[PDB]
Amino acid sequence: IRRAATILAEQLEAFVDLRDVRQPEVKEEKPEFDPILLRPVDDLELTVRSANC
DNA sequence: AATCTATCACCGCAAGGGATAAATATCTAACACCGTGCGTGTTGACTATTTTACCTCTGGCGGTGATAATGGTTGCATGTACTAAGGAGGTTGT
Repeated sequence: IRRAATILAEQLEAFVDLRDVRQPEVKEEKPEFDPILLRPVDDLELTVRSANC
């Protein structure tokens, strides 16, 4: 039975021990000079399976 | 807006669960080779791409028939409830 009653048993920690959970936003909107960043992987001199994935 | 005692309880702080990431081992996939066969190339003969010419399709549309035929079709607007208007004409009045 326990998993079949868990959305009623594990609904109790819900009211105490009161630390919680969440995710962010992290990027910027792109792009300008100097062209040190304005380059594809072509500029790196690296292998082919890397260049596929 | 500071103070705290005295709530109902979170912290006070022991235990232990899952997790994930390391190492291993398996999987697959990316590739480089090879071989196939197709769409790599010019040339050449074919036959029917197009044009024009000719001989002779399809379909443009104009034209109108005569033994005689010589009183026709057409069905349901609507049945109710109102009442405002015009139409009638005789006459007893203006």
